[PDB]
Amino acid sequence: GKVHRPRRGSLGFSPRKRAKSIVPRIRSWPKETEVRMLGFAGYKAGMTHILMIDDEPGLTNGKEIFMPVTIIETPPLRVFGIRAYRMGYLGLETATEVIVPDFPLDNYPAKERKGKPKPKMTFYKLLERRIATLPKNYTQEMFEQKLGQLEDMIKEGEIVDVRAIVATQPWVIKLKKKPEVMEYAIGGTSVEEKFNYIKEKLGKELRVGEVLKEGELLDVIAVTKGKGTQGPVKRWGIKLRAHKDSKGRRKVGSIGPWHPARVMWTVPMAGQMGFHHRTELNKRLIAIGENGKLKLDENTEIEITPKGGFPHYGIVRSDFMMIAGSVPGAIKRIIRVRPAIRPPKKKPPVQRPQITYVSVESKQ
Amino acid sequence: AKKGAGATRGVSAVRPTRALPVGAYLTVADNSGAKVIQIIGVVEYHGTRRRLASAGVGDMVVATVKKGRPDMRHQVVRAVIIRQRKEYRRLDGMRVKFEDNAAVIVTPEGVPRGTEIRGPVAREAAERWVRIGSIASIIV
Amino acid sequence: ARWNVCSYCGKPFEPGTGKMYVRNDGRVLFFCSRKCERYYFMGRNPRKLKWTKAYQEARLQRG
RNA sequence: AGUCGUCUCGGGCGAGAGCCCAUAUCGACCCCGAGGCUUGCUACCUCGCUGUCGGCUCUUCCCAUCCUGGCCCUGCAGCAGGGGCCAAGGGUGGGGGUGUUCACCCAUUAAAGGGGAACGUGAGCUGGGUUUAGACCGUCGUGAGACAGGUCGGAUGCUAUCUACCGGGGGUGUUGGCCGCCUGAGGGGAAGGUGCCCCUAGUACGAGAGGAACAGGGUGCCGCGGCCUCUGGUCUACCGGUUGUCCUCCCGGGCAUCGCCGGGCAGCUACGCCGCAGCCGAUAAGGCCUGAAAGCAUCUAAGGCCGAAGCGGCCCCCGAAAAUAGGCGGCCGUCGAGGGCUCGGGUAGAAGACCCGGUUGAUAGGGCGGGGAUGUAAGCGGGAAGGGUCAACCGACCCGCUUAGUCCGCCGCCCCUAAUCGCCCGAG
RNA sequence: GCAUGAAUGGCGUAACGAGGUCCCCGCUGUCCCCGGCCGGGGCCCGGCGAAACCUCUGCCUGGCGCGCAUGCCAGGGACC
RNA sequence: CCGACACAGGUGCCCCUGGGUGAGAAGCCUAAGGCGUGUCGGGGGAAACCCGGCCGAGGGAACUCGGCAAACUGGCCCCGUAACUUCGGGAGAAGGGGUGCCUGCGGGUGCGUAACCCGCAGGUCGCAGUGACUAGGGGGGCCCGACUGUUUAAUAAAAA
RNA sequence: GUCGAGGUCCGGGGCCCCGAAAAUGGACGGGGCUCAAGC
Ligand SMILES: [Zn+2]
Repeated sequence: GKVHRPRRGSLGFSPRKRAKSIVPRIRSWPKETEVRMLGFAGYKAGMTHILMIDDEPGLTNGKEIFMPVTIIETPPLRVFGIRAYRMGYLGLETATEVIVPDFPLDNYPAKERKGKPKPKMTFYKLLERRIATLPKNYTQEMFEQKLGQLEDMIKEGEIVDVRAIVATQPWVIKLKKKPEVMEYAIGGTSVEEKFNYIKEKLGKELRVGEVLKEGELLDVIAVTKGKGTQGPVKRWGIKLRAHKDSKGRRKVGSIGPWHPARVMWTVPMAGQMGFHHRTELNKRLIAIGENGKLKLDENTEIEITPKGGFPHYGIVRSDFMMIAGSVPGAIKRIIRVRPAIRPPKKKPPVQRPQITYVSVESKQ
Repeated sequence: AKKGAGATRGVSAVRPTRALPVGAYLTVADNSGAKVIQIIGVVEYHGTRRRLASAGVGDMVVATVKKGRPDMRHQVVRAVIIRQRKEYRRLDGMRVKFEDNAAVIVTPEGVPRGTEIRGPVAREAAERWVRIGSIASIIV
Repeated sequence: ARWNVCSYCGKPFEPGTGKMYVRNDGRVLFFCSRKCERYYFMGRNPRKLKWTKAYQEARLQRG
């Protein structure tokens, strides 16, 4: 007989092409009864480690253990749109979408330069860097009529879902000015309840503390670090050819048999590696910190920023998340998180674990 | 419960790196009669195509005796690895490494053949094989 | 969560890093970095380097 | 290629062997087949060339199933065995001699299955065997010489025309143009597979020896997708030591693989670390209920309930060229929304493309500060084994000013400098 | 001794050999299992500027066929 | 000059060679002399892959027809050196220790405190002192041919 | 010995069923067809 072995690489992530957009998309949402927005967004900052008393079931329960964590900076999101979905012939179809009128912006870090007063920024100016075509002469009265029409459609019952359109605020943390516009689902079983939940916070700011719970599992969605064009040895993990090969060692030997008289798509080849849309499952949210600081035991507060700052990143100044393990993406990449969609049967308790040490030493 | 005091095997919370492949030479750290052994296999291990079986601290391997007493040479024995040169991480995150690659000859059930163990014995191996830790003089 | 002390430079290093070396006679050494470990094993004198805690003792002995 | 004598695999009958008992198991003598995986037979295609065996690399398929999932009979007490049924999602490994396929052997393992793809794969590799030209031995021949007899040596060419697959771009169409957010028709997945330990339990069973299972916990290995906090490798950025020579000597430099050696942050990596649902629905073998044909009986003829690692869904990746060529909000047209080149840089990169910034300014440089890497600079003062007219002076090296000096493909603050000017397309 | 043998020499042999062959210490990326770095190509821009080769063309599954079809039959799919 | 060429071949390297290190006409640096014409340039974290080179944790031939390739050793001085033997050899067998710089003495030849060479004592620095360069890995059986030498210019260097 | 209408056997004829396992995905020419669009 011959020798058997599993094939090189997985066919479940094909085509291995560049991501359609740098902003991740979410295809599936968890089913929940609590009325809350199902996820959040942030920017990847860096990695560090802690020592914590383990609370998850297993052999090392109750013993102090090492744990790598990733810090994700999450300035509050701006809720500025509401979208309604009806049931079409082949799936959900959006029926209407209402956004709030322009309002003054107060969290913009304006600075006095030589001459001229404060810039006095307003909304629809930062949003213009993403949309570029915003309503003109839009008034609170017209916004109220549109919201009333959407509500009337909900009462009639043509609407089967409602979602919240939010925008990031990188100018708060001084990362950049162009925001990311995303759509988020709201848990619950009542369309009216979801609509009221979105309406009460239209035009407002939402913080990660009001959304997510410490110690719960999450799914992390991002675009992985790009590697450019890579050969089959790195892309699919094939074996190097024999050292006596005079035509090269980092290539596939045979790319197919005589019949079929074509190259099958399953043969490993060089191509784009990295910068792929990926989803990671069951990452625990260790802790949530406010204003770049983490409280430990009601009398100690530490700065999560390591000495000298995060490598290739500034200083954390806003609310942040501590995610156990590693997350896909590069530094400053936009990261989306949602409640875990397939959690294990025996999940860890929904509370912050006992933390005994947090590393804040220089990471460069 | 079963095998209350007669148990021979234990559980360790730390999994040392498998840094000793097939064909490695280990020093026998007890007075069983053998001095140097060579790994020819690892039990409770499944490999893959063209992959050599590897083992680390606290692992039982099949070895052949290369140096020792004439009644022990050219014999196929079972040995538990107690010291390895390659560093491995513990629960607190610190790495630990030893001075040499040392093993203790035991029966297939885990009962040591010798009467005393010479040199330090790794904590992971000591908890994995209770009989070894009983006769070990230094545990680290 | 206890800071260990390097056996070469004499300084404390944070939990979760560093390494521990065990000699065949049971003595235990702690190394904060591969640099300190390599210097200790190659035999560089720690009493001549101003960045080592042993340098203070050496200078006290020399007066 | 045709054929199946032969080969591999089945079936019909039942002489019997099994303490009685043909069918738990083996099944004589005969008889009927399937496959094209052994060999042979024919000489139908190919001699103005279709490059061989074995091995390595890589992809895929069949079931006559080796293990994993579920069952039936037993001459099945348990632990195990023998025979058979459904089932191809996954696995089926490492070594010794030999060119070997095969076969034999070793230590593990759940098992270490048989085959097809031009005896898959030389415009992918290697060239050990075979099958030229050189040579030796044995045998045969008067001889030249020969041997499906051994033996040593004996070359592997390529700028891709079309198509194929992997990734990357410009267009047209989608009944006017543009920006943003979505839907998911269809395609792909193994994204998971499989051991062991504790307990049940020294319990059921069994005279004893021995010795389960449901449920409940823990963990290893193989496979897959990510990351650089820890560890390790590299680090021709950088820092230090040192040899030969040259720039006259000091400092500071060139060359000698980065001259060599030790350390080394960022980056890249693995030997490092993190993540990978068991539930629902219909079924195969099989176990049953009701029930007549056939007043009884009967799992089947009609009907009904359960029942697999197998099928469909939940999950993940691609996805408006999905020709029924989609939905919604907004801006624009019947001068003009929007965009491109140019500008400063990378969360990106072979060209394209993509992403941030562009005075609505901290994008890069520069200045200052933080953090880090080496390891205490030049200069001066002193000491130094000794020499020296035991004077002056020379002297490797050591101590103090000195956590110094040098450097940073990391961070923060400050508009001082450059992100300017300009050009072009564009629906009607 | 299928089928060795004594000048088509027999047996042995120190020294010698880029001859064939087996083993041991040491050594190592041959391998487990591959990962970094440097210089030259590859890639893009400005120039000089060919050749081998070429019936016309050129998507697949099952078939018929001089018995292994891009072009034939029935189906499938495919904008350039 | 010949090879169709402003051809990496051959004819002709045919005759000659300052300084330092060093046994050296070796390697490396450098003076004189010559050249930038072994003649297409520019860009780039601008990839995959190929050719040439450096390094690689733990293991150490488990790779493979076969340790192919690579790696170890390496100069000099002093101890020490086996089987066998044609007594010449094997042999640099094997194996072990040392090696820089500074200070000062002693010795050989020498008229010389000129030049070359050989020792001694002390001090001291580094992971490493033949620090770059130059520069053997070693041992034990068997077959064949005694040896040095010759051969199929263009697939066989051999036991022929 | 009680019910109280056809059962018992054999040899044949027509259609159908079991016997009936293969390798790129696929062959009644295809779609499909059941008092047929089969015999
Ligand atoms: Zn240290």
